[PDB]
Amino acid sequence: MLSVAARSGPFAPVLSATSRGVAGALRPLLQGAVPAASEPPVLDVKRPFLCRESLSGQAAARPLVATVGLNVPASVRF
Amino acid sequence: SKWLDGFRKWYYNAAGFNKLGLMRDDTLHETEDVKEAIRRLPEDLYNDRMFRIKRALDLTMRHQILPKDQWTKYEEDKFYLEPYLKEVIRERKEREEWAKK
Amino acid sequence: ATFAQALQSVPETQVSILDNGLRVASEQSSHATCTVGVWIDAGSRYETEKNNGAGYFLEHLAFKGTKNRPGNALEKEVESIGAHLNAYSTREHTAYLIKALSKDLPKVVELLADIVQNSSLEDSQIEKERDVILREMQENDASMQNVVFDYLHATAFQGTPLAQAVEGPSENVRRLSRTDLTDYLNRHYKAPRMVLAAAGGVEHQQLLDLAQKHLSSVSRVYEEDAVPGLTPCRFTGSEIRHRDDALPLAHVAIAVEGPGWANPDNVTLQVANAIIGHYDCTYGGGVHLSSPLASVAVANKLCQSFQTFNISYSDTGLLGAHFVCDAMSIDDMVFFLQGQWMRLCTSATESEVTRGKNILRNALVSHLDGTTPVCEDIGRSLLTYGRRIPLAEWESRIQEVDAQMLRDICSKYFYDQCPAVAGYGPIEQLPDYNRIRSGMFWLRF
Amino acid sequence: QPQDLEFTKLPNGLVIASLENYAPLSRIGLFVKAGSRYEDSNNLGTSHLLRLASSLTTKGASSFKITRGIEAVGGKLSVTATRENMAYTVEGIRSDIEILMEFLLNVTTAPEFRRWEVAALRSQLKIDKAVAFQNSQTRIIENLHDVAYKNALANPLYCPDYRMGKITSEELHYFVQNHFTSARMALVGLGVSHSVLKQVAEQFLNMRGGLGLAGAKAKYRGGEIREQNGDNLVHAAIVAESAAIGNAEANAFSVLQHLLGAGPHIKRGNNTTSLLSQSVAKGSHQPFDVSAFNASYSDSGLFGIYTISQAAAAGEVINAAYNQVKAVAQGNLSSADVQAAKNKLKAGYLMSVETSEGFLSEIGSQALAAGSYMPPSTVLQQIDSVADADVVKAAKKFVSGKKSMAASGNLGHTPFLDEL
Repeated sequence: MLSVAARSGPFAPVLSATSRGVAGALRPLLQGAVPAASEPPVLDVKRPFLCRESLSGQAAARPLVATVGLNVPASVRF
Repeated sequence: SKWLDGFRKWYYNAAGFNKLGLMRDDTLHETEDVKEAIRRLPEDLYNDRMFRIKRALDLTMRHQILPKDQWTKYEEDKFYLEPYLKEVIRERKEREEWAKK
Repeated sequence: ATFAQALQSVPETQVSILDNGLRVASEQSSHATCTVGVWIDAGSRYETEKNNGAGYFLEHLAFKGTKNRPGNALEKEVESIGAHLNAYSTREHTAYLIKALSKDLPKVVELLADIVQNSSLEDSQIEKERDVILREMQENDASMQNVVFDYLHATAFQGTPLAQAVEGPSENVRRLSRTDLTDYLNRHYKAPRMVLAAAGGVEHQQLLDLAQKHLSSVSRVYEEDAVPGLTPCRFTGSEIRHRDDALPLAHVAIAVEGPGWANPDNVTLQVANAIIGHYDCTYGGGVHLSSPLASVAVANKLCQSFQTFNISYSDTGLLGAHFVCDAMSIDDMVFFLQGQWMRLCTSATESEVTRGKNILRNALVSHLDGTTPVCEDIGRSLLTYGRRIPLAEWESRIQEVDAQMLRDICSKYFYDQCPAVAGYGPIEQLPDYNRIRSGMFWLRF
Repeated sequence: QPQDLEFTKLPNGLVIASLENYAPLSRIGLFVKAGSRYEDSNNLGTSHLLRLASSLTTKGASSFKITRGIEAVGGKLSVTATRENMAYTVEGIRSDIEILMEFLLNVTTAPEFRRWEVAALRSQLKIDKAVAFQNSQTRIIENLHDVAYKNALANPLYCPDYRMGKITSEELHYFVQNHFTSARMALVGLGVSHSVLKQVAEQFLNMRGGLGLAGAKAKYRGGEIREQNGDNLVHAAIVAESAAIGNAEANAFSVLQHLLGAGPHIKRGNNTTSLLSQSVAKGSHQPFDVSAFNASYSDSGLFGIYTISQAAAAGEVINAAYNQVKAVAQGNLSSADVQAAKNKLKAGYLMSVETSEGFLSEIGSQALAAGSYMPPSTVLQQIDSVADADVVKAAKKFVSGKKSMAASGNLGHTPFLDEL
């Protein structure tokens, strides 16, 4: 009984992932289709921290403050 | 007056959009303010409005009208788009006032 | 209890001169803290393409050790008194700031005098800060806005010392030695080019006594009468386009020549910049924003953000707008921004000018709320105007600003002027320079 | 009265604080105990959509009128939201501060909350969360609260992606009518008359109920989560339970945080007096940034260590930081370093109060929490009254307490909680 299907009855296709690289003669039930998933917004990339001097101060030390405004940019305070 | 209500009912019958199952707000022409009001409509009222317009277009295609019992009446012709349209008109008037000032 | 009465109730600054010409200025407030800074009139404007990174090296090396307190003794003293320390340098200025309590003013001014007078430049520290500077320039390369402002400065002031950046080129960073840094200190850190500015809970008599005690030995004279000299920088109309299509967004900065620090048209031009406005995608105004450029940007979903800038140097400057957008909205954003600029040029409206004047008054006063922006403004004012322009004078100039002279100044500086264009990223839809010029003149006016 | 802060409490629980500093611009702030902490699992993100719905059509002023009038005045409308409380602030010239108070109270007391406006606003909600999660510290501390609390503080400060598109006008109205009441509000003002503030308070704020909903006491859970996202740098926060606002234990925790290192006092500095920076730099040669994280609230606190390190050296950095804190708990500290930490804390508090915006935030937070204004002299007096044995006790409490760990990056070498 040394197999995932022989040990887990209803959990066989959950513990196991089957992909047919070449489609077979018989199709299975529940073909499945993605419902046109949306995209995260295209947004600016932050600068990296390649040196310790610029890295210093980036560690959070205070709780979050979220600031929004009518005509001021939204700020995140750590 | 009392004569105004009966004559308004006669005009409502003579207009003929009740014979195709419409409403007054269904029939009024879709300007930009009307587009904003329809966008501001809730989901159910929007769905019945679009079904009523589609059934109206089908009946006009057949050159037919609904039966007399299935005609909408002057008493039950609800004014659903009126507060949304009034609010859109008020917002546009405020914007025009600010542009004038 | 009106605006002018409150601005008159703002306490005036006190300015004195030491025996060597070092300016000592202070603004006294009721705050229990203070900000004391030293401003040096030096930078890339004075650097001569051979020691272009010397000021930035000295910014790095100013706090890594001195003669009296070598190594980390300076850091130990600063963190023992609890002061927060900062330093920065723009193309015309170099500033060293210390924010501390009001009772630690003698220690703060002694530390500042030791930093700006007796800085020790050990060669191992030079090598370590050289590697640190190289890595931080790599970070700034991986940044996005600083790249396009450096490109704008280069293409606007090519052939002049204003084109070269504050950090300097990489081979120059690898090439400088201690002799160049000592020459920069002995040439540009002269006594009459420094303003010692204090803001907060400080007494001007105490500050002047401490400045006479410490900063009275600066050696304002030159070595072999090697006096430097300011020269005008030639602005040019040009474009630089660094196309790199793998980047997600495009940065475009379009500017024209500014009026300078001492030109009184700066107030009107700042009002016009308030008319054009600034917008960021995280705003709450929406389509009902009063700025028409921001309103059309929200309505057509064009740009991620835009801002307007007026950077001023000695009889020159860059005045314009910088926006980040996607690759399919650059031409629309250029068209709308230029259309708003020419609407300001041709048909200026009194109500919108009043709106911009109110915005600008709020901008200056809300900026000057705070001891370290007060000290920063004192340093910039005494280095640029030779005096601190008071809030009452700023309000008087703003009241003098109306729609007619806004129209005249905008037509003088914007209309039919060759601009400097810097683009970085997916800038294929960024229009041609001839199209930008054709946007710079109108056929209906 | 430029000498003193006028302070009063209405019979309905509202608090009015005023100051005549004769400033060219006056600031009006309504601080309401209606943060993200007052939501259960059914209305998550309501506080975030409220924070972004502070510029909508209201019963007395339209959204167009609010935006155009505020920017015609030139003033600033800002919302500052924490987990505990929200703050609505208008800044502007004192000649237009009556119009500013009218707009502020109209948008914070009687919001219409139309369906089409919030339906158009939820896209801005998504964009705002993306911009906020640009930097890794926001995500780390949101995850840290999520694994540190079972409820009432583990609610995220930003709306979850599943709740995006499902927050409704009736949910917003329910949240406002249950948490935006008079007993959970404080109307503070710099540069305005106390009498004028009293009139606007009695004209706009007499139609709110009372104490409202209580909360859920923010029970602790502990635990950890690790988010492998392939960043070049590993961010790891390890915290434990601490004191709440209003405790000498919390003051000891703040002194301990500034002893262990709460940030750099020098640009491009070595952080010489920072114990954790010294301990990590003693055995590392890579870019790092280690500090002490302190976050106290109305009922519970979180004290711990925050490390940003390389992927390979993350275990060494975290272990060095934890060993430094354990040495502090054992008692390896000097009174001179405690005095330096107290000086750092006093200076940080004074420059926080220095800015008029920070001063307004401080007095409003004091009015919400304690109901009375504590002078900065008294704050510095109690900071000086913090002893070093209390710092040792706080460090021992953090060492012996159950841990909450949020890690992210390339976690091939980041140790687990049982490996510490």
